[PDB]
Amino acid sequence: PRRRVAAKREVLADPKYGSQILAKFMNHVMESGKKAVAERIVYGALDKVKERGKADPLETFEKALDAIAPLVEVKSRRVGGATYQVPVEVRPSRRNALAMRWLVDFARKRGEKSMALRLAGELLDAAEGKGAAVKKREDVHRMAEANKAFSH
Amino acid sequence: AGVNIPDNKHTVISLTYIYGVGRTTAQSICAATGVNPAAKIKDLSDEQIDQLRNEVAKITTEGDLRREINMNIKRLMDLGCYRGLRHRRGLPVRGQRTKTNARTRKGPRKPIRK
Amino acid sequence: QIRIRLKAFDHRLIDQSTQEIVETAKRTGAQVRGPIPLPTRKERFTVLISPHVNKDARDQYEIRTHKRVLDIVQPTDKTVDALMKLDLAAGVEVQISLG
Amino acid sequence: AKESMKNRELKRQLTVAKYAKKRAELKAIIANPNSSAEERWNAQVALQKQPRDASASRLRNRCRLTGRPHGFYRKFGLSRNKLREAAMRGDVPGLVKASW
Amino acid sequence: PRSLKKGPFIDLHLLKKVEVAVEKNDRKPIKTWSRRSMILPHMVGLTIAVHNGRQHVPVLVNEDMVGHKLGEFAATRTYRGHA
Amino acid sequence: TQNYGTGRRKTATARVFLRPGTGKISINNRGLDQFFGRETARMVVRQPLELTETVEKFDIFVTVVGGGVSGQAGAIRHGITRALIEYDETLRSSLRKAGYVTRDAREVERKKVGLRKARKRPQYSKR
RNA sequence: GGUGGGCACUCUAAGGAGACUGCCGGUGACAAACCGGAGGAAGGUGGGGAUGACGUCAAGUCAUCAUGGCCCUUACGGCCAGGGCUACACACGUGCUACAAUGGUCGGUACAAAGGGUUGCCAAGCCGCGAGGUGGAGCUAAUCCCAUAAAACCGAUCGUAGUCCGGAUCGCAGUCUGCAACUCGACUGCGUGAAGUCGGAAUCGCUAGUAAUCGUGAAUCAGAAUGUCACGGUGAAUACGUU
Ligand SMILES: [Mg+2]
Ligand SMILES: [Mg+2]
Ligand SMILES: [Mg+2]
Ligand SMILES: [Mg+2]
Ligand SMILES: [Mg+2]
Ligand SMILES: [Mg+2]
Ligand SMILES: [Mg+2]
Ligand SMILES: [Mg+2]
Ligand SMILES: [Mg+2]
Ligand SMILES: [Mg+2]
Ligand SMILES: [Mg+2]
Ligand SMILES: [Mg+2]
Ligand SMILES: [Mg+2]
Ligand SMILES: [Mg+2]
Ligand SMILES: [Mg+2]
Repeated sequence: PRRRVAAKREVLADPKYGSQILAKFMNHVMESGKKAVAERIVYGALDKVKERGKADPLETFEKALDAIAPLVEVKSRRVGGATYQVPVEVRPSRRNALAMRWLVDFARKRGEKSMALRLAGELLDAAEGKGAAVKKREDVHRMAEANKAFSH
Repeated sequence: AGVNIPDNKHTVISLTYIYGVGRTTAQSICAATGVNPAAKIKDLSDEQIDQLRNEVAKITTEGDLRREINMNIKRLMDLGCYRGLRHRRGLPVRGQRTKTNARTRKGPRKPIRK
Repeated sequence: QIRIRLKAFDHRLIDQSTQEIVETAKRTGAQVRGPIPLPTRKERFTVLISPHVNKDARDQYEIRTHKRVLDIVQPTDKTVDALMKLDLAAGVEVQISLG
Repeated sequence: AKESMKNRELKRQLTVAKYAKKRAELKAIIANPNSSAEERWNAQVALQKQPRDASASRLRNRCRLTGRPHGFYRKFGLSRNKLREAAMRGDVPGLVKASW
Repeated sequence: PRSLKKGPFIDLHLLKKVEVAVEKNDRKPIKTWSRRSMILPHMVGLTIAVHNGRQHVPVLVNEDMVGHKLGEFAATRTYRGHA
Repeated sequence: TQNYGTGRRKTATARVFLRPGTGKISINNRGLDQFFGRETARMVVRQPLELTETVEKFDIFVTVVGGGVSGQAGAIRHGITRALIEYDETLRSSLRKAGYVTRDAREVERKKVGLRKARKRPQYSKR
């Protein structure tokens, strides 16, 4: 806004993992106020993650999150005849939000049985750089570095 | 087996494919002759498909149902009542809107001229 | 033993009536179980203000009814009836029970 | 709000109040659990013999000041745009503008 | 449909006319306005001219149109077609 | 003995009593698990107990009424914090930094005339 | 809480206290003010509502009412019965229900606010799969009735199919109100089961208890709400900035 008066809220209460980031992830997967359904979905996905193998499910979670947050972002700007696209570094807070939004949106459209299974598959595949989200990140990165001329 | 009935499905839902039995009718059928509704038809010995036949032959099925429905519709059509006239022209007969919104009895929009 | 129910459309005069009944009862030597404010009834209306088509232009009104309860213990003098012209004066509906 | 409209609604109210009880027992006879079919038929024909414009369902209450069929409030007797006039002057006891 | 507490609904004057019209058999139509009246089983084979809003249409009553009402055989709107 | 707190949250209220005990917990005369079934309501109702690390020492008797399950849990937390404050009134800071003593004033915004919801509007076609 | 009883508590409803840049640091023309901090339930007009300046659009209303002038007075006045305002090759505006697996069915269970009822609400018992019918208790109501909140949680099943999705349409049989449900009512049972696989150019709402979603009540009212006006439950994402 113009006034620059927005103040950020503090509601962050991970119940049984005590991990600050998973509460925000569950807020992202929540639809229409149904906290419990999203709660169950995320916990089921993490159970699948912990039973596929020996990796700590939470640790796999932040490893995927690190391997999916973009470093630079492209911003459009019309210069009087053409709309160019400058690169700019992404703020530390925006990285995780973009990562979660992309991860959830791409897990939405996979096509397995239940949403928890979709999320688990996305976390397993993106934990090494093979998911749709990771290639979207690569597309954004190459698009940003192909416009390095403006940058500043 | 059935009369071209679907298989690999629960008995009640499978029965509902008969054109004359719905959900509640199928429940009554399965309740009258002791059979588990949660049982697939492919797992039933014929010793009970036979009594399913006997029970289902009690009501109506396919050809005769259509026969009597068309009898009733033709009666309405030939009498000349308001219901019959409205039913001849393919227009809603319970008294719904026809200024707009009556495309379930007219299909596509059919624009003026071409 | 007698119980009094008091009803009014505003709080000032119902408070005045409760105060005067209570003080008369205290003077006449009787005992009073404290006044009880029953929950008020609020009925609301939403009325169009234009003579013709302006739907979003409405105006809202309300009527509140205030209710109080008194009751007395150990009565020997009955002049609360004797104030029939004064315990209720202008706009107070008074109901007497166990007369 | 023609004067004829008010006159004929007054006529309807008078004539509906005129009988106001024969209809009651006639309905009781028709809807009685055990009353025999013949009593049912006699009650039906007697009740249909009564004038048509004598039933409470034909009464459309109007503003007692202007006779406006619409915007009627039964708590008061007034229509939509006489109630506001009365309430602004403070005539109506208890009515105030509220926000909550 | 009307409840089964009172089987039919028939107007007094129309019922009286129908019951008169059986002493001498069907010869002339009965002119009426009561579209609300249901046809009785024992007035079959007689012709009734029911109001339409502009004139009276004649209807010859047969056994198959018993449970209906007179107004069901008099359309009050024309609609000869947009094209 | 004992201590009494009054908590309030989202049209819900809670009366809480703290006595010496062994963490029995009873809400409306039934167990905590039977009341809040598998959610973070247990976490929110217990938070001040472990933050003050007195979960095991207090016996709690609660009567809650009004609102929904989350609002009731917030009421229990508020009442527990107030009673804990009045018991050993030196740790007001400890709860204050956690924001438990503060009472949340958010309420359901009323419907407005001409609008669908408190803030939503019809679609506004301009032609 | 059923009783004796209690005036502790919640609650109800009258009167008060409280929040004032009040105190501290820094900037500032040692001004107005601004950025932070402590205390506090609340901090910077705390949240919301009512409140609409001079005038604008010869804006809307002569059909709510009132009214200048004009017009009809065997009709442009009044009474009645049927019909119409519900038409239907089409086009547009505002909504509702869905296209499903964060879901559909069956069973087990928990928690609201607000409001209406004596030309009224209408219980318990009994009779019907059901809408409902008989019955008459209680209440001129913080007392009795409307009146079971739903989503949420637990268990079982369905396993991606135009389907245990979706419910339109039509056939048969009923209930209720009403003098009277044909034109043209609302509901109930049985059967049928359409379009619909997330929607072109384009376009709208929303900044916190908000959007999203779930249910409840009232006015009008014999009967007739997916509309209107109110009430709670669960409960987000985002704002670097003014190119
Ligand atoms: Mg006049
Ligand atoms: Mg009416
Ligand atoms: Mg509110
Ligand atoms: Mg548009
Ligand atoms: Mg502070
Ligand atoms: Mg501060
Ligand atoms: Mg002001
Ligand atoms: Mg204004
Ligand atoms: Mg003009
Ligand atoms: Mg005009
Ligand atoms: Mg007429
Ligand atoms: Mg119209
Ligand atoms: Mg279904
Ligand atoms: Mg704003
Ligand atoms: Mg709401």
